[PDB]
Amino acid sequence: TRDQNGTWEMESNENFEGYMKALDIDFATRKIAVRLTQTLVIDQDGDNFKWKTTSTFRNYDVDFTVGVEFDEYTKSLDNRHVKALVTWEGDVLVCVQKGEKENRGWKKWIEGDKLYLELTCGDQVCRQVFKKK
Amino acid sequence: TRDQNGTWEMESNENFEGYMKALDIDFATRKIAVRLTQTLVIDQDGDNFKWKTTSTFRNYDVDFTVGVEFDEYTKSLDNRHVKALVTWEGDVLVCVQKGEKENRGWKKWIEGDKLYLELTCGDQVCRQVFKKK
Repeated sequence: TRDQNGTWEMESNENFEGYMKALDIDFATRKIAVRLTQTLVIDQDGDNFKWKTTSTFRNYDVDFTVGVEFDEYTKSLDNRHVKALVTWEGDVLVCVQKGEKENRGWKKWIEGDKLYLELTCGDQVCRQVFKKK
Repeated sequence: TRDQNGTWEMESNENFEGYMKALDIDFATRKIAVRLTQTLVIDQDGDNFKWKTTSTFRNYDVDFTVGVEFDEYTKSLDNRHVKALVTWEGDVLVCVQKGEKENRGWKKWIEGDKLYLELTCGDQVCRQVFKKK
């Protein structure tokens, strides 16, 4: 069949590394790229193709219980070992990440259909907002 | 509410760059990371949290018609300008990507519920397989 319509989920990817090196794609970005899974969404009508690609990366699972300190290795970020404590302040879930970096942590809470997350390291603050699907 | 169960899709991400630099995450990987969208899937039962994170990147749309050569800029790969021609060989969709790199192209076809894709540059071959969702 010539019909390639649909949603296609990558299951295998062999020698992506050598193909990328042959294209002179720099080392640091090859290192990340070979970790990705791709999903392809093909819209085919006759000899007209349109298709969208999305590269995805599954980060680490983190599970914990509020009030019980745990060890965390922040792979896929800076890869340091921190001692994380998670508590409630009212509605606000607060985590202190004891380790080399001072003032390292985050705060998480709901307002409406929005989830707010502020991540802090040193003097630096990163603010993220998510919508509920 | 303390109930943070659900699927949450990132809509905003501010000063991710400075937070990452404060964590001494190297330049090349910050450059990619600030392009990602995150989806969080939270499973909360009482004071027990489990959550999965997935970082995604939307690649470029490519649309073309078989038999009509077109210009392609391969952003999010090597960012070169190629002249791409797409033809059918039997069931097999064949693309030749005329440009600086010799023997640059790919071949795409269906066998079963699998989509096969081979990408070639120079002497190097990359083979990918997708399953139909």
